[PDB]
Amino acid sequence: KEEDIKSLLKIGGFATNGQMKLFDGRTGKPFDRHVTVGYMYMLKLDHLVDDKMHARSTGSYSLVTQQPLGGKAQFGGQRFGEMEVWALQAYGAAYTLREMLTVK
Amino acid sequence: LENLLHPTNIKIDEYAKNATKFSFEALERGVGYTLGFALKQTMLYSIAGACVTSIKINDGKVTSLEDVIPCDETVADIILNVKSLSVTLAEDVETGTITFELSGSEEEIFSEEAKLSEGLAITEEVFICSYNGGKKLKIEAKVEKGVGFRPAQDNFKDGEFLLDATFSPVVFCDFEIKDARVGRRTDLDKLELNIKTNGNVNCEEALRLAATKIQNQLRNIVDIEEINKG
Amino acid sequence: VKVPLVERALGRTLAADVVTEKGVVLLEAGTLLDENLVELLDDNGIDMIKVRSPITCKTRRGLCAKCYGRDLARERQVNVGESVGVIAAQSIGEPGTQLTM
Amino acid sequence: VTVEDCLDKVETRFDLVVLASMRANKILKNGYSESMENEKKEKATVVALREIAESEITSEQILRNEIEG
Amino acid sequence: ILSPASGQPIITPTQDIVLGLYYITREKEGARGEGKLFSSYEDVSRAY
Amino acid sequence: LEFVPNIQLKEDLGAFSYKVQLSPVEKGMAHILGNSIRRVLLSSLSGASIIKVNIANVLHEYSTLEDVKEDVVEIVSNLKKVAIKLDTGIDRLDLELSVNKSGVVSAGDFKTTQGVEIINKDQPIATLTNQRAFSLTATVSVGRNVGILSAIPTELERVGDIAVDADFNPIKRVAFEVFDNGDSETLEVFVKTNGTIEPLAAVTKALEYFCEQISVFVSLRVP
Ligand SMILES: Nc1nc2c(ncn2[C@@H]2O[C@H](COP(=O)(O)OP(=O)(O)O)[C@@H](OP(=O)(O)OP(=O)(O)O)[C@H]2O)c(=O)[nH]1
Ligand SMILES: [Zn+2]
Repeated sequence: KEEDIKSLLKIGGFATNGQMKLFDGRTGKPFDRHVTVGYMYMLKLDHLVDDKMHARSTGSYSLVTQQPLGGKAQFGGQRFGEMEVWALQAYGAAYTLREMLTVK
Repeated sequence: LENLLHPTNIKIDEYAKNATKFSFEALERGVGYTLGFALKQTMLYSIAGACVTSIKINDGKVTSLEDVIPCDETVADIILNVKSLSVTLAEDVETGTITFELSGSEEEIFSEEAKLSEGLAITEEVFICSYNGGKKLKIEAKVEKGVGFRPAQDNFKDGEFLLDATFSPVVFCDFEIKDARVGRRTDLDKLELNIKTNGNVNCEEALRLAATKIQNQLRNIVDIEEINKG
Repeated sequence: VKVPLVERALGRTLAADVVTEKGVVLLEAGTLLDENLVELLDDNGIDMIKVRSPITCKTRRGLCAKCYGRDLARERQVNVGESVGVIAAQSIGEPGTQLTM
Repeated sequence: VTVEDCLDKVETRFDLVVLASMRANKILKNGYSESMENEKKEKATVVALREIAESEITSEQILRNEIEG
Repeated sequence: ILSPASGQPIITPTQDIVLGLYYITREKEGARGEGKLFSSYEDVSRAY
Repeated sequence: LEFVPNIQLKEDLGAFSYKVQLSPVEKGMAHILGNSIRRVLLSSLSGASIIKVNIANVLHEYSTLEDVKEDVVEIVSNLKKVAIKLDTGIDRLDLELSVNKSGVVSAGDFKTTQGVEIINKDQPIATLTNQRAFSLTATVSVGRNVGILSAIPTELERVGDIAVDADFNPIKRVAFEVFDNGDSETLEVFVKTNGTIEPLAAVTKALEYFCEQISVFVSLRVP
């Protein structure tokens, strides 16, 4: 219960609250209002950004459709969504839409 | 000992009569914040200055700002105008007294008008109020010279409106930190300083004077003379 | 009221002129409503007005700029060559997910 | 850019874009890219927008340029 | 700046930026320096 | 009305705890001095630590020696915590350790070459289950922390050479406080260090670095 934790904090000699006075490092001036400090044990999930960069400029094309491969398995590249085409139509940027579909 | 880099770049631009901007580049990472905060504090409160502290309009006759006076400006506006006045105090005189008693009719009031104690120089022609040529009115200004900033516990204590004394020529620092690239390492910080002054002293000279005081203090524990050589 | 008439009619042109109960016409026909103009309708307390609409639009397989009136995204009359239908279809669809029942 | 300054001279936000594109193409075909000025200055497409903002070029004059080429 | 569906701006602050402004704007019945008069914003900033 | 500050190493306490205090301050310049001292010591201090270790019989960090409870990666981790004190002119030096003990290897086991000083005698590099011959070479050079992104990996010439990261800065914690005696103030700073560098000398070095940085402002010139 909370009371047992408060007794443990008293044994530690800390005040009966999580928040404590802190001082900003750059100016060394204490912030108005005490700030709670906890261990907050944390873990790192298996989602590294090293493999997610997926930078591609020129890649091999699908034999049947002559189109770029996807998923980053070889050179990857980002597929253009149909909904994105609707947003381009709303913008009225026909030159961007026409160039992306044919030359790209 | 890779040798700490020096900024090696100084840019100075003046966009205002008393306002100037100083730009520094090539600083070490985190150097700009430490240098900027200390410089701002020293310039704002580390400089000795003389400023008006107590204003009395009618021998304590005027108790509140609400009280009407025979002029286009209310008592609070007149006090704001008087506080803006900048006074230089002679070393011999530790105090300055300014008298604004006027018997003139519908006459514009200016810093030239009003008799002052010896060792007081107005240094400006700022306008104060427009006279209505009505009943006799009086103005009393008290000038003191102090270092640092002094707060006033009571705005009005007896017959004089108490005001805090800035006691510094510099009015604004507003230092900022921006990223810079000196090569492969781009973590180096860039510092820009904007300074506004009453015009008693030039902003650049005032900044140099503020920097000198910090250097002077460490002279006992450090050799200032060797640092200058380079 | 739930919706004010001025808020509903805001940004919308008026198909016909509005005649006050006093008999003095307040707004001419084919005039785009504006926030400054919107104040008069409440001040004159006119609860009913007639405004142009896409259904009423007479152009064949097209929408005139006046029938749409204010674009409502740039606070200006809709410019020609803008696809109103695509924006209208997307705006109704996006809000639907947040609403459940 | 905000395109807001360009909009005062041009109307609809589409005619301005088309005029800017034509002006940029003409400047690129003018041999402007000697390579001694590109590094010190911004790209031509922004330059056409800057000229429209000054209004010195004139939208009507740009149409006359197409006939010359 | 404004939403295509509605005139209301979509660039408004959403979380903490609003909270800090709300905290600063709040007033206290009793505080140090209460009733003080400042001629300009720079003077108030120097006082802070 | 002139006040000049002085440095006193007083109230020394703890295994490595010191509270340098200055009796004289400018009555308001004390806080700025404390902030500058705290910031400069943490990121400006330079310390010398091992950057390269070569085992007698290893081809890579992920290998297990015969009759050794500790792993090669674990041995590298023990090596990193080791604290070293170096001469001003040494700059860089190489340390040779060879032991035939059947007990637990230790940092003190390192050969007592001139200049090299090992503060952590207690810390043990490795433990040997059975009697065996263990030898390794560690390269020591003066260095400072320039941040993780701006770090050179360091070239390795020998096949057995293993790269080891080193924390050059020796100041674990910095604390400052201000007391006003009336018309003057006294600055109290608490400094915690590995004990490689004397606290008063470190404080003087930090103040010197701050003065060198502020030197350009008074000049208001590029040089
Ligand atoms: N921080 C900030 N800056 C803004 C904002 N809006 C405009 N600016 C700055 O104003 C400048 C205006 O750029 P232009 O595009 O030429 O003028 P425009 O906005 O009127 O079209 C920009 O300079 P620039 O060429 O982009 O670089 P710089 O000149 O600012 O260094 C930009 O940095 C804003 O919301 N926040
Ligand atoms: Zn129509």
